[PDB]
Amino acid sequence: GKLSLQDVAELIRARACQRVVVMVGAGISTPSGIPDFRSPGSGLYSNLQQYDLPYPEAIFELPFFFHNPKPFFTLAKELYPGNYKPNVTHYFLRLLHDKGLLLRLYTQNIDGLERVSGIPASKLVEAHGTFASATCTVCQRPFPGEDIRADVMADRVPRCPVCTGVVKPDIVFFGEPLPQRFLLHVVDFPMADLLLILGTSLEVEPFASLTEAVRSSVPRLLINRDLVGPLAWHPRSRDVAQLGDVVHGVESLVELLGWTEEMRDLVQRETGKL
Amino acid sequence: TARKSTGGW
Ligand SMILES: *C(=O)CCCCCCCCCCCCCCC
Ligand SMILES: [Zn+2]
Repeated sequence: GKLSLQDVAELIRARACQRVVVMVGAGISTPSGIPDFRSPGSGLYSNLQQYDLPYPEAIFELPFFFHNPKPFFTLAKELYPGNYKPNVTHYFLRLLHDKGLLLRLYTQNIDGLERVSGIPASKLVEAHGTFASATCTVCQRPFPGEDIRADVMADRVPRCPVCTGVVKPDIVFFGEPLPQRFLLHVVDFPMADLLLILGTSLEVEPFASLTEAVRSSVPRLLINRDLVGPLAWHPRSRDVAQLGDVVHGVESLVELLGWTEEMRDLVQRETGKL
Repeated sequence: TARKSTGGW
């Protein structure tokens, strides 16, 4: 009686799963043209030239950021919410929100496309920060994220109006604590009757451990290229894995839910807005 | 004095 993708589709349409929680990673942002490292990017990818990183992850580590913050702000310019548009996976999650089936959407991404697609902030946990807010690394004064937008887009480091220190967008670097809003998972995952895992290799803690927090009878559906994380080495009898292309996998589920017609219309209504 | 981590650091 193991579950298939169609069975999960039947549980939503049957309304046996009404509290859907979703975990997303870079896999759902690749189709929108967003650059990734572990999988080269544009010419801006190898803009490391002139920048002597000890390793690519130093871009998200404070000690090197103090030394040279320009590598980060080069990436920030690229990923800044405005140059890229949501794809079908993002709109599949708003359509899930518009039907009142989404409890929370937990995201590792910082491209801000989750809110560009229409999901309100109250339904999002941006576990790895956001460009919506910023903080001076010297005097710790917070600022709204848009006070530094012009500086980043003009390739000039944003400076603090009070102490001239470097203003850093509230992006979680490695070795930094996650935002306390991440603690909503303590209540949200037990409350969930369905978990969706979209486009992530589950290599970033403590976000990856979230796959364990849903109760033992809750289906865990993985739409991903690879079988990763606990759904690989700690499986549960109610797990499902639609392995393959994330877009193709979401298209399949949408197809099995009979939402195709509504997805077409929603994507057309959202892309037409200027 | 840490938490966010990925395979490497
Ligand atoms: C926490 O993991 C925040 C991650 C945001 C990552 C966006 C990375 C884009 C890739 C360009 C080059 C950066 C080095 C790779 C780090 C994994
Ligand atoms: Zn300052």
